[PDB]
Amino acid sequence: QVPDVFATFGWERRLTVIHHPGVMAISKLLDQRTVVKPRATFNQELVEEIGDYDEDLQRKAQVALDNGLAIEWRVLDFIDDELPRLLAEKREIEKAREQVMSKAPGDYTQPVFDSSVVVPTPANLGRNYPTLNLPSGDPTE
Amino acid sequence: KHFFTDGANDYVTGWENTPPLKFPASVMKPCDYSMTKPIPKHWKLRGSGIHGPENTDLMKLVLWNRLKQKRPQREVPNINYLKDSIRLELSVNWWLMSCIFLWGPWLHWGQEYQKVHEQPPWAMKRIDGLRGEGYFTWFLE
Amino acid sequence: YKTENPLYKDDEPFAKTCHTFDYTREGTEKNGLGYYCLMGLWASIFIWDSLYTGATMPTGVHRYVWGPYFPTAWF
Amino acid sequence: AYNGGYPFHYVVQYDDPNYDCEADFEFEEIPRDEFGVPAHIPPELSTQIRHTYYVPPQYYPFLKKLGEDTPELKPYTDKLIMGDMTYDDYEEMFYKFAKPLKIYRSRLPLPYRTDEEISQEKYVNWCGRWYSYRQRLQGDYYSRHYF
Amino acid sequence: RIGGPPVFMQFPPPPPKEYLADGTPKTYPLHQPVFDHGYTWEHWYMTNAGVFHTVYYGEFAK
Amino acid sequence: IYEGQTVQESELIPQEDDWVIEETNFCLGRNCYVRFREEDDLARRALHQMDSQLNKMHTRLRDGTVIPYMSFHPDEMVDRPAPIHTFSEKPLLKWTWDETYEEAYDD
Amino acid sequence: FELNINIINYNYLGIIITVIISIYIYNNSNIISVYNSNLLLININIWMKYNILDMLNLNVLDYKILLWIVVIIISNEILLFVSFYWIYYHNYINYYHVNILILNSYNIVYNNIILLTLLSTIVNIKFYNYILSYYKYILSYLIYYNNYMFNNKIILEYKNNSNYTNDSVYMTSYFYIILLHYIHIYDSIILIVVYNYVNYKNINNYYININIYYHLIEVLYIVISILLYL
Amino acid sequence: HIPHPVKYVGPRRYGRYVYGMNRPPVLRQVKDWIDWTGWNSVFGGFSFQVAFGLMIVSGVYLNNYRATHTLYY
Amino acid sequence: YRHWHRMSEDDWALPLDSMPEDVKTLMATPQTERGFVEDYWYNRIRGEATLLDPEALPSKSYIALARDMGLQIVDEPSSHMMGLIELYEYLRGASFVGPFGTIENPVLVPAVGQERVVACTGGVGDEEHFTLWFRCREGFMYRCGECDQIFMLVRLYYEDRYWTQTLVRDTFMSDGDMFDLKTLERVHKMWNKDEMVRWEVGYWAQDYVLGKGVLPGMVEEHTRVN
Ligand SMILES: CCCCCCCCCCCCCCCCCC(=O)OC[C@H](COP(=O)([O-])OCC(O)COP(=O)([O-])OC[C@@H](COC(=O)CCCCCCCCCCCCCCCCC)OC(=O)CCCCCCCCCCCCCCCCC)OC(=O)CCCCCCCCCCCCCCCCC
Ligand SMILES: CCCCCCCCCCCCCCCCCC(=O)OC[C@H](COP(=O)([O-])OCC(O)COP(=O)([O-])OC[C@@H](COC(=O)CCCCCCCCCCCCCCCCC)OC(=O)CCCCCCCCCCCCCCCCC)OC(=O)CCCCCCCCCCCCCCCCC
Ligand SMILES: CCCCCCCCCCCCCCCCCC(=O)OC[C@H](COP(=O)([O-])OCC(O)COP(=O)([O-])OC[C@@H](COC(=O)CCCCCCCCCCCCCCCCC)OC(=O)CCCCCCCCCCCCCCCCC)OC(=O)CCCCCCCCCCCCCCCCC
Ligand SMILES: CCCCCCCC/C=C/CCCCCCCC(=O)OC[C@H](COP(=O)(O)OCCN)OC(=O)CCCCCCC/C=C/CCCCCCCC
Ligand SMILES: CCCCCCCC/C=C/CCCCCCCC(=O)OC[C@H](COP(=O)(O)OCCN)OC(=O)CCCCCCC/C=C/CCCCCCCC
Ligand SMILES: CCCCCCCC/C=C/CCCCCCCC(=O)OC[C@H](COP(=O)(O)OCCN)OC(=O)CCCCCCC/C=C/CCCCCCCC
Ligand SMILES: CCCCCCCCCCCCCCCC(=O)OC[C@H](COP(=O)(O)O)OC(=O)CCCCCCCCCCCCCCC
Ligand SMILES: [Zn+2]
Repeated sequence: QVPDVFATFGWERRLTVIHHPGVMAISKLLDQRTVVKPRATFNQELVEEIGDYDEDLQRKAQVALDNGLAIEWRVLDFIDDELPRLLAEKREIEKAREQVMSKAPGDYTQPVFDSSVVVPTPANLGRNYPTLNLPSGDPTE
Repeated sequence: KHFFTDGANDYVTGWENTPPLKFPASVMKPCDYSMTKPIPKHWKLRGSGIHGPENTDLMKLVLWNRLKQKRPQREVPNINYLKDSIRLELSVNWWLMSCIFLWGPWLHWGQEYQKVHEQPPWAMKRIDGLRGEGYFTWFLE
Repeated sequence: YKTENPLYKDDEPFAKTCHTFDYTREGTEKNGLGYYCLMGLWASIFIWDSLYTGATMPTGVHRYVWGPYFPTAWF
Repeated sequence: AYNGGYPFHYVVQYDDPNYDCEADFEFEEIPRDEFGVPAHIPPELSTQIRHTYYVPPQYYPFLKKLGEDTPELKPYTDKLIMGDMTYDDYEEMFYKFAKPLKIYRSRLPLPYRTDEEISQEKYVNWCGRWYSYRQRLQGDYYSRHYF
Repeated sequence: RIGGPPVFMQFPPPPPKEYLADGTPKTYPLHQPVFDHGYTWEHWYMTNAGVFHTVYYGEFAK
Repeated sequence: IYEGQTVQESELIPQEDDWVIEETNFCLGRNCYVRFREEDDLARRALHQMDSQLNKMHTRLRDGTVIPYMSFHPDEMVDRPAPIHTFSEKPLLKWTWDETYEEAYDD
Repeated sequence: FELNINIINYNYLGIIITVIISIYIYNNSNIISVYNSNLLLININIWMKYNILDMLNLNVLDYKILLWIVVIIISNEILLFVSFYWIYYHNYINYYHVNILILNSYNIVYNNIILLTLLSTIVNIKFYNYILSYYKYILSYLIYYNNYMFNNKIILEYKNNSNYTNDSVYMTSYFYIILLHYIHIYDSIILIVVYNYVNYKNINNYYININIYYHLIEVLYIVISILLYL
Repeated sequence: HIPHPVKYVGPRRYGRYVYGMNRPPVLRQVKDWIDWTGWNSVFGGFSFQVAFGLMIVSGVYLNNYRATHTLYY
Repeated sequence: YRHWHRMSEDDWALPLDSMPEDVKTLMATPQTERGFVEDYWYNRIRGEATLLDPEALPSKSYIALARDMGLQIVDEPSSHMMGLIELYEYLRGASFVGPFGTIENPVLVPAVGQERVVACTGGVGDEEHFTLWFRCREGFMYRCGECDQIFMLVRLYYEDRYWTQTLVRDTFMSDGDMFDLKTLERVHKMWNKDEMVRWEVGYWAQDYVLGKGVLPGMVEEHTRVN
């Protein structure tokens, strides 16, 4: 049985509605921007258009497309180094999805997978990526 | 558009009378209960019956109009909208071009002709002995 | 997957409700042929008045192949 | 469809942790969007790219439980588990399960009226109808007389 | 809006009543004089009191 | 044009043969200038004035319902004399229509 | 809950401003008038401060109320010019055959039209940036340069004109119509000197007001140019 | 307002600028730009000056040349 | 509602600088004793502590889950009060149109005070008459003298207070088991390690529990120039 809950929005001017408690839990979970992360999936046509604005991203985006990776943009800037982990991450996520989906109803046991390669997770919280927004070339050449 | 209108060009609050067409009717629909079938006599009025947030569609309209104000990315309009937004700006710019490249040349030509022939090239020459340039806009004579 | 560039998408339609906005039958969206005919007439009158100054003072001698009550005479 | 497509509020991210858009007057940093798209990728291109929410796999058992307890919610939870839920899919889920508040007339205290008075309701309605009947007829009578 | 000007507030109780030393209640200025003269007529007029009611308004000579 | 409410014949049939139109007096009473007490100070005279408002009066019918003081315009709805702040709560103009929605009912 | 409107109970600028107006009548020296005008400018600024502080009420109708007020003001400005055009054209039958030199139709009209068109383009770019939540520093200084040239040209024209206000009703109407336009150009300087970027953006009545007002001044000059120069 | 599609039918992207290589002729580029930003602004902006210029300069023939050759006295 | 202005930044979330510095007492304060800012952070700290512990969510009941996030379970009493609040708020800047009022179903006129001005416009079509204004006072079943429409005043009153969202929560929500600071620490170490802080509210909250400026980088975080 799922009880109904009051959901309120706004700080000084507050609007209240009835909502699903599970939906609200998902809503607040997706607000944890550091934990739940949006990831980008490319297609060949879009990758080509990227080159019109950033040649380096086009090459890195092509690598992600060729491996069918859903990748965060910040990670994409380091896809040259992160590729072996990203491929391992892709397999582990797929394994977890298969196990949970295939489990019988009422079976809420955690999936068995290698969390050390999945980011962000408690086992691996990610790397401190340095900013790449610095120039390397000499204007007079 | 420049001018603010509560009904259509309401950029101060962003209120919209109807939800986006993207949502399925099941998720959200315009607030229209004009077609409601007759109420059975054995049904009893529990709520006020007053038009307001007790109706599901109006509640969802109010909720969406507040929660739409934060979005991850821009909702890109089509080029027709973008043209209309700066219609006056673009047209004034072309008017400036017309003044420089159309009006200027023939106005300069008329003054040079006037120097030699005492009257603009688009005017009948006088025989009455009066001196001076005379009229400029011939069709208003 | 396949996508459409938002810049070249079509305008969204007005919602169909009890209160539906409809400009389709108004004929106010753009200037029509009648407007451009008025412009053509204005150019013609402007040119004509300058070219033929005596048009406003026409001749009074009347000569009709089939008399004055024949249609071609009237025009 | 409001404010020309510009949201009133949106998230901006910076690569340098110590960056301040108000203190610094440098010209190399490029701000990112909520999904992480760098600013020099125009929205008409980035909006076409499909972004999906990825939750840590430890949340899958919980998302499964939500779907089973509420079957109407299952298709949205499945999309989230499979990494196929975009922002639009989340919005559809959010507004689909929003319900309006209920007012119960049975809980309203009533103005005090004695039992004897409550039995005279039909009589008072009867008097009101006769007043209207008399009113409407008199209008015709007076209109004829004075005009 | 939380913290905004309330749409309704109850009146605070009136200040304490004042009595003279002997106990007589203190009176305050009142511009409703009792004119002195021998006339005692009382005129009454049926007055509109809305759309469905009237009031019998009386004017007293005093 | 307005010509009163429409009436059906069945609505005029009485439930008793002795029914006649109720003779309730709609004259609110005898009034004059509001007469204050010399003992009342400024605050208590204000209370006195607030208790003499004709627009707060009504006539109770035989079924317990009351027909209040009514006016064509809202100028007669504020306290007399007009207070500094009149319509703290927005007056409601009640419109009627035949539209209804299912959420309001329960089976 | 809260009241729909946060009432304003007391105000004292009205007395000060009204007294400042009276000082103009009761002056015994034109120097007092100059300093009195500064007081009027100061107190009007305070009134504008109150309007900005009213934003704290978060009232949706405040923007609409001020916008429609400006529309009414714009109409009054148009009708004021209409009266001058009315005055000019009433004596039309007495023009063009009196021994006075009317203005040339080649030099003044063209450069002024070009100059004022640039002013419109600058303001249009300001509006576009305001739409895009963006700013360009140089734009304001282009307006000042534009206004500097306009002042320099008009000053020379009046000084070098060989006919005077008392020569004919034609000359009076020419000078007066041109001055009335200048005063409205100067009023634009008064407004534009404070242009800045405010982070509450499209709920700021100043931006829409400036765009409307600058457009009005420029269109009025087109009517003036057709009436007098062409 | 009548909803209607975007009439622009020219190329949507020329590709990344690489020292101005593999780009259309200049005149074609000007035509594409006006198509992209709308011909309605061009016609509206130029309409007033074209009308005034034609009327004034037409007098060279209508008012000056014709009058000299057409004066019955 | 249409008469509200744009959402503020605070309408979405509050800045961490508004977090009470005495977190230990904040998590022990009863709900009736928590202010708006204190209540906001109590729910966010406790709500995010449960949501950021995936392994425990599936075994947690909806009642417990709703309590942790600070969401109120709906019941007929609370639903009734909230519904009338929203109706009152909506009518502040919206028209008042509904079914014709009768003795069985009087027109409901919400009010905070004992009185509210109302107008009767009769029925639909020909039955509509000119506006008849009257003062709707509590405790009387009002009957329009022209159309015989029945009106009644509904007061949003409760125990010397008028109905508000916070009042409804305090009256009906019941505080559960006292929040355990061990859960805060346990979740803190889960998502915050070796200079990576993916659970920042807990990082600040844990720092306040340990005093202030104990965890790495928090002294630099709390030092301000103006
Ligand atoms: C021959 C060559 C030479 C030619 C020279 C020409 C000289 C012209 C001089 C003009 C001077 C400048 C004036 C305008 C300055 C601002 C320009 C500007 O910003 O334009 C772009 C901009 C475009 O707006 P947008 O929203 O981006 O539109 C996008 C699209 O265009 C699409 O927009 P949309 O169609 O979707 O609609 C949205 C927009 C559309 O509106 C506009 O865009 C307006 C554009 C107007 C441009 C000017 C054209 C000329 C107008 C002539 C009007 C004549 C009136 C009748 C006179 C009768 C005389 C006997 O609506 C608004 O903005 C609403 C504005 C408020 C209107 C208030 C009107 C009040 C008066 C009503 C009539 C009163 C009389 C009633 C009589 C009957 C009684 C029973 O315009 C505005 O936003 C301006 C609005 C604010 C200023 C309004 C001023 C109103 C003055 C009323 C005077 C009433 C006097 C009545 C008594 C008179 C007799 C005694
Ligand atoms: C065998 C013998 C053979 C003989 C052969 C002879 C051959 C003869 C050939 C004759 C040819 C005649 C052709 C006639 C047919 C014409 C068909 C046609 O196309 O008509 C339509 C055509 C264009 O109309 P349309 O189709 O509606 O326009 C389309 C638009 O795109 C509509 O789109 P939209 O509405 O979106 O347009 C943009 C609109 C969008 O609107 C908005 O964005 C919304 C806001 C609008 C309201 C704006 C409020 C104010 C704005 C403030 C900003 C101002 C900035 C400037 C400030 C200046 C400061 C100084 O915004 C604007 O347009 C306005 C803003 C732009 C700047 C405005 C500048 C000021 C304008 C007012 C003053 C004008 C006078 C200036 C005078 C000079 C300076 C003093 O009309 C004309 O061109 C007029 C007809 C002219 C006929 C002249 C006839 C006489 C001359 C004959 C010459 C040849 C004779 C030679 C001798 C021959 C002897 C034999
Ligand atoms: C080998 C060198 C050859 C040089 C050839 C000459 C080139 C001179 C170009 C001058 C263009 C001035 C345009 C003024 C309008 C406002 C421009 C603007 O928006 O600036 C924004 C710009 C940055 O604004 P922002 O807000 O930071 O950024 C806004 C945007 O986001 C970002 O803005 P943005 O970056 O997109 O800005 C684009 C552009 C937008 O404007 C344009 O692109 C317009 C271009 C128009 C070309 C005009 C050429 C005039 C030449 C006439 C010569 C006639 C000779 C006659 C001989 C007669 C013989 C008998 O603005 C500029 O680039 C403005 C000029 C920047 C220079 C600032 C440093 C001081 C002046 C240095 C002058 C050096 C001259 C060297 C000459 C050497 C010759 C061998 O503003 C400034 O830099 C600050 C104010 C200063 C700018 C104006 C400086 C005027 C200098 C005039 C020099 C020519 C004098 C000729 C006298 C002839 C007497 C007979
Ligand atoms: C194989 C076929 C090739 C055909 C090539 C055809 C080439 C035709 C070139 C025509 C050039 C005409 C130039 C006219 C410039 C006049 C400039 C002028 O008068 O400047 C002065 C004036 C300001 O002077 P004031 O003293 O202030 O007086 C007026 C206000 N009081 O300034 C202006 O007019 C500025 C505007 C400049 C206009 C420039 C026009 C250029 C036209 C080029 C046309 C090219 C056509 C090419 C066709 C190619 C076909 C294959
Ligand atoms: C003699 C002819 C006339 C000249 C003499 C002086 C006349 C003075 C009359 C001035 C009338 C002013 C009416 C203003 C109405 C519109 C107000 C308005 O919208 O202001 C707000 C608007 C936007 O504010 P927000 O906070 O974003 O939003 C507001 C709330 N939503 O702000 C502004 O308009 C900013 C204005 C800044 C410039 C102020 C300059 C004041 C100039 C006064 C001139 C006095 C000169 C006196 C000379 C006397 C001797 C000749
Ligand atoms: C196509 C674009 C242009 C459209 C122009 C529209 C013009 C509209 C005019 C409206 C007012 C009409 C008034 C009736 C016409 C009277 C004309 C007339 O008699 O003129 C002479 C007469 C003087 O003669 P007497 O007094 O007998 O002796 C004088 C001896 N010194 O003059 C007048 O009285 C006329 C003065 C009024 C006309 C000028 C001012 C009013 C017009 C303002 C126009 C404003 C801009 C356009 C607004 C409309 C825009 C859509
Ligand atoms: C207050 C003062 C205002 C200023 C003064 C205005 C006065 C005039 C105002 C008129 C209305 C202006 C707007 C018109 C809009 C328009 O064009 O409107 C265009 C409409 C057609 O509409 P659509 O094409 O949009 O459907 O045209 C018409 O309805 C009439 C004009 C068409 C041509 C008429 C032909 C006339 C014939 C005359 C005889 C010629 C003889 C030739 C012999 C060889
Ligand atoms: Zn009634």
